[PDB]
Amino acid sequence: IETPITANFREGLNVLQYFISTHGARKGLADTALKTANSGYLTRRLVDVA
Amino acid sequence: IETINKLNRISRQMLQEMGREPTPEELAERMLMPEDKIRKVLKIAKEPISMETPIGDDEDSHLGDFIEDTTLELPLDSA
Amino acid sequence: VYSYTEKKRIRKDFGKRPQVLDVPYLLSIQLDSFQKFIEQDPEGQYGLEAAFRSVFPIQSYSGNSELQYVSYRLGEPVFDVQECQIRGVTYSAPLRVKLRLVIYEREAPEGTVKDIKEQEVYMGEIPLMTDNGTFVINGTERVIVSQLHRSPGVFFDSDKGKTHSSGKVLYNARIIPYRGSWLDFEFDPKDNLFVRIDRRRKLPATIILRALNYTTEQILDLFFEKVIFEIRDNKLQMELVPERLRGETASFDIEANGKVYVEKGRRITARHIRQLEKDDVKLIEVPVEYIAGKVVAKDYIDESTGELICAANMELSLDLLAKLSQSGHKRIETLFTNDLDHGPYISETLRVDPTNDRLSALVEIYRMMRPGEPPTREAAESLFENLFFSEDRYDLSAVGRMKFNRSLLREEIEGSGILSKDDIIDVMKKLIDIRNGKGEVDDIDHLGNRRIRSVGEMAENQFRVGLVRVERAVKERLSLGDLDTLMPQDMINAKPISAAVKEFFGSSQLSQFMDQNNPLSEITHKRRISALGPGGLTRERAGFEVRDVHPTHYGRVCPIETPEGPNIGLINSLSVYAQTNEYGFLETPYRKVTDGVVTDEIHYLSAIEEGNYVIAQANSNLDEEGHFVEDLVTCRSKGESSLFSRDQVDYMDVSTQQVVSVGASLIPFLEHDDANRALMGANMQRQAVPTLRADKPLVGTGMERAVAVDSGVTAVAKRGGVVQYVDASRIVIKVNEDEMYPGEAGIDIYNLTKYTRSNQNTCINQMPCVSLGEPVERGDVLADGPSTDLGELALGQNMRVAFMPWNGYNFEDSILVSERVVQEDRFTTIHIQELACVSRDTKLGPEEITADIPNVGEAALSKLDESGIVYIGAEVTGGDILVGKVTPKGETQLTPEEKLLRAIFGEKASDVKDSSLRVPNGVSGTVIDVQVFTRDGVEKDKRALEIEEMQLKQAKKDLSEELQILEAGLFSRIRAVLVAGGVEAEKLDKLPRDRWLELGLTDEEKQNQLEQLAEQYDELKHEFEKKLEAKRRKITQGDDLAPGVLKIVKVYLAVKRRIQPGDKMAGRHGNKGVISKINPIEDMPYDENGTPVDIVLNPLGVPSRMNIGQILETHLGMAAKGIGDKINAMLKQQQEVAKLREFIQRAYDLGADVRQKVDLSTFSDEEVMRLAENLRKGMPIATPVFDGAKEAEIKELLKLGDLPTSGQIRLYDGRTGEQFERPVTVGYMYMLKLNHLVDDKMHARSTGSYSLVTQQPLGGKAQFGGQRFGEMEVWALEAYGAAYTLQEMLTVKSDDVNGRTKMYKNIVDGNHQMEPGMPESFNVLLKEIRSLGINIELEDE
RNA sequence: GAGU
Repeated sequence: IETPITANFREGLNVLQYFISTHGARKGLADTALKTANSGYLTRRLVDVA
Repeated sequence: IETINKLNRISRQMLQEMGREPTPEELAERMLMPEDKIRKVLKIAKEPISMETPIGDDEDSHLGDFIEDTTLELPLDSA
Repeated sequence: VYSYTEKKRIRKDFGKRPQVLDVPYLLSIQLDSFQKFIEQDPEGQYGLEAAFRSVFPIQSYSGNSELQYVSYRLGEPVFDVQECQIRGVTYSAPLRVKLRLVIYEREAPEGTVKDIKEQEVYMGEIPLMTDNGTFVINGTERVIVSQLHRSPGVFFDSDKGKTHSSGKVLYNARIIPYRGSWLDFEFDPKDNLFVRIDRRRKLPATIILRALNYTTEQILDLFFEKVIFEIRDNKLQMELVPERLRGETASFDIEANGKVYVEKGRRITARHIRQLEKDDVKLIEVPVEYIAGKVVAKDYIDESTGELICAANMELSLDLLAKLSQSGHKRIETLFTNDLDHGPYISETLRVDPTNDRLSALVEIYRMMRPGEPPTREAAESLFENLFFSEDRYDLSAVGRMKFNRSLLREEIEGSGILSKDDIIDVMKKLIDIRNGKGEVDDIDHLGNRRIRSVGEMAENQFRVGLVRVERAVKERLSLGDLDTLMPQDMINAKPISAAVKEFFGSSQLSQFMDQNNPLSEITHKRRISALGPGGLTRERAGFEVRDVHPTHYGRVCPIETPEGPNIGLINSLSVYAQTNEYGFLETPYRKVTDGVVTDEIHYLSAIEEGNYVIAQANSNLDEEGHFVEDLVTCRSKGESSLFSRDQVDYMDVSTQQVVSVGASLIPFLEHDDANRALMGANMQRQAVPTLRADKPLVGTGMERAVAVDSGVTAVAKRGGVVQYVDASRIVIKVNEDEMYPGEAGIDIYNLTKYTRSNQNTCINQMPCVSLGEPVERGDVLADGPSTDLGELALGQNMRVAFMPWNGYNFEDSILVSERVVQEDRFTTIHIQELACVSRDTKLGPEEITADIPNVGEAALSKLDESGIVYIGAEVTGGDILVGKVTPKGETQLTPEEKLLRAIFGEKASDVKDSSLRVPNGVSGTVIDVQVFTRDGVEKDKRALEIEEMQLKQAKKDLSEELQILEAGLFSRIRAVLVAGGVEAEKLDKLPRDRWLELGLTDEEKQNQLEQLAEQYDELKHEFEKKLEAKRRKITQGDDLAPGVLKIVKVYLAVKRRIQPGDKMAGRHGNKGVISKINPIEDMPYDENGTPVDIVLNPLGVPSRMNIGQILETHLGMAAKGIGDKINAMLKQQQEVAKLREFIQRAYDLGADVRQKVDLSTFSDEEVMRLAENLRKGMPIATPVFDGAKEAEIKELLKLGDLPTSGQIRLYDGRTGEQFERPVTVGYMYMLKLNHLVDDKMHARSTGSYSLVTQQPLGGKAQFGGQRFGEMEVWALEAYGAAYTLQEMLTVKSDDVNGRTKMYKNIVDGNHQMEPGMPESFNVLLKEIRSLGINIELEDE
């Protein structure tokens, strides 16, 4: 996004800014879940070979 | 089998007359059979439910993951 | 001015913008939708109505009989809420429907007066909804979750890149019905349009049009715009419209009129185009060179011989041109295909499709759908017809039709359900528009593209399916049986009705156990919205697409409330002010702004509507009842934010809190907290448990009143008046004549419920708030639910926390806490746990409940009555016997040694197992109550008889009280009536009370009201006396148990569970932790003042987690209590009313920028000192979300608390007396104890029950199960060289019977030798392989 | 509904 968040958590963000950040947040947490099963599976494959 | 058939045909009528359910006594009345016999048939009426039945609403368990063998005298008692 | 409860407790609100719209009823969705299902509205198509008329009236196949539906009546449900909860019944009402059989004649015309028989049949029971918006299913509280799904209509998607090294731009149209098989039109690599019906296989789209009744040339009309080609002499002319050229390099010298216009090769510009247009060109000379390569439209025959030459969609070559002009047709219809705008599409489709007529299209259709079934003509026709044009199979609904019609630019709202062929063609028209570049691609994810299914709409759905099965049975029976003699009630069975309904209610995904940990949990659950369910996605089926955060979610769903893990993205809470529109689409209320000035009008807009207009945020600064303060203002249009000037601005947000859900709205300084921790915060709040002692939160938002209000577990005054009687069980209020009905009596009775069991095993108790003789208003809080203070949400309790590192007791988010917490009994849970004792009947003999228990300590016998029932109020422990039970045994397996001893010592073995009801492991509390349900067959138990007699006299006493309380109201009213126009208080007072029916005064209003109230006595009397009979039909009746079960006893354990180390605690900010150690008061640091600390939280939990709002809460929290400090002091110091008033008001009016101005003045002395007492405990403030208290105003208040503005204080270590070298942040924060109790989390197993097939240890604390040592753990052992440990886990610890028993004995004997056997799992393996006919032998050496 |  072109315009960033100039403010800090000290000031507190508003409607818009906080909303903006949610995208990345949710994306991040969904990654921590669903994108880790790939790595687990990968590892098990390594295990079995070795 | 034929007795079971009677049961369920009558069940419909009785639910509609009462506005609710048929108690064994009331049912037993209309059939002119002994309540004990009715209750027996009600129990025997249960069909095989699967041992492999996913008990887990979340595919956790195939009913089997509950069942314990009471035949086994416990290692406590074997000692 | 304010109500009596607000006058009792104000919370200071730091809100800067004034909330114009009041917070909507939060449970509305549920209430109103369920209402729609049963709503008696004849013309209105809702629930029952809609379902019935859709199939009804059911006309006979033979045609000479018919079944008609008149109207229905809902019986008042036979089982009350309480009663169904008691017996484990589903709470429902009878539906009875008035139906008519009407019979025609054969021979005589169709004379409709042959046989007319009509009556009311019972159509089954309908599960009913509670006052709370909840449902009683098998005697447990369930909620039906709202369901998002993709709306019926048209979806136009692009596969961006997708497949191919090209990355072919390939589009698709998906046709979604409410009910019916699906249509897909998609683009092959070489641009040929393929159809997937029921998205099955890819056929040419043209085949579908063929089936639709279209000729090759008809399709080329409605798709391609023809070009007129004349042949004159040897030369060739086209009828050409000037605009057609448009962007086109010239191949010839184009001689129009006279002059050369287009140079051969020069790209045609707009100049050339307008020039020719104004010249008035019909015909233009062209070379025979141009047409070789074009296409021929119609199938022009050679009239002479009759011979066909150019076909429908054929390529043009030099020689055929000669043949055509030779056949003698003056006018030729070559095709328009330049690419660019109108490309080679329909043309190409027709070529790949070798099929021709309607019939062969229907054949290939049928052969894709049923490959291998012989193409009988009528079967194919019926298939295709029934696929899209069957009324019964295919319904798009107003939903589907409205969205469909909006995408294809139609004014018309409501459609005919079935696929009209215009629609179909329009579809392909718009797809191939987009392929040219005319349409936009739609996003599935648009809120306007996703519909929300509430209660009534879902119920209607599944109910309609019940009616479908009804049609198969009913209509079938309408034809066979002899019509005359047969009556309507014979035909109709309620079974499948109630089955399908109870299917939905019980078995469905959306119907779940309500979370009642606290009122927040319930309220939030009710309005949460899931993307799963029928017509919806599962976990694998959900990619990034719908999970990710859409700009449309603004003011509709909280972007910030969702379960972490695989559920994430799928389930989301409804935002605060948000509701469902007419079509179940999400909408948000917004303020109008007319010509610069901000009006007061609110309009609800859907997502689609929202895209259109330019909206200012709530945060934007507003000139007092005029315009906007800044010239260049902050707003968003068409989904995109930035700067606008005043005049351009159309609308505005009502308040900030509309962005966020209910849960998120409760968090105070969300503004300073990162979203990750925000998410966790909302989640934890949902798991907070009510303690013994409710405390109002120091730092709220203003929403804490609303939340409690809507939760509805609190009891609220529905008229207002004065409290006549106050009981910790009964609150009776005398209404003012204001709200008083001239019909009934004016006394309102609220019976409270104390200590009932929640689904979570938690506490549900009501405390009365107000006092006897208090005057209160409509909507005052009479009695509080569990986690509720005088109006306010009291989720948890607030403690003095000190942010500092301790000697590793606060290590990594771990918590240090004071013994003082237990001293005060804060954070002590009441858990009401339920156990059931079942006396079944085996053929081994019927089990019985008696005090008779072979080889038990008389310690265990002593607490039991003669019935074998635990005494009321006795406190017991895990392992202790509650209810005695005996079961049929059968021994006789005396192995040699046993017989010997039986002979010697005697002890004659009485056959009986120890079925008697044990208490759970490590659990100890008090029996709060006991219940007994005896089946009708066997006779009454001693204990049962006496307790059902207890309940008897209960009903009596309560009912007598009821009658007399309302009678007191009636009688009181008559005296107020008889004294107004007949001055007699001597004569009346001392005459008996029941002798006033005979009375008769002045005749007008006086007399009419008197008769109203007298007939109320007659009614009350006959009402009550049957009201009694009702409980006496219910209590007397033998209780209905499942087959095989003789009797049952429910027992409630009351455990007072004290906080300990390992319990789970958190704040609202996502900061959480386990109790590591409880320190004696002495250990904890203390103030200069001598006040010792309560909790010590690790500061290192702050910075990387990025929730700073908890710091803000801590500071504001100390100052809130600083307020309480000073006030408490002036209360102890008595002093004068005036001075207290001064301090208090100057406190409230602290903010230079505050909205809420509470100028005290007018308040009476009573109310003043009363208020002081309440704020003695520390003044409760309201920072609302985003619109909250700034740091400077907090600093300002810290001066009024006479405490450091930095909020840090120097602390003395209670152990050593040494000060900490620097000051630390101290202050009050609002803490909560979770539903996660270490008590439950403790579990261990040595030996117990094993698994049936594998013979491995079972799972769970429920079976005394062992942990799985998984392949992961295996790997660990393997990394070490630890072979024997591993082997233990594999054999002696699990499936090796001989091995585990032998090793057990070895351990006792002090051997510790292993000696392994063969694990049973491996044998399982062998046998299953041999079942598959695969030989596996283990080879000897 | 927990945590990694």
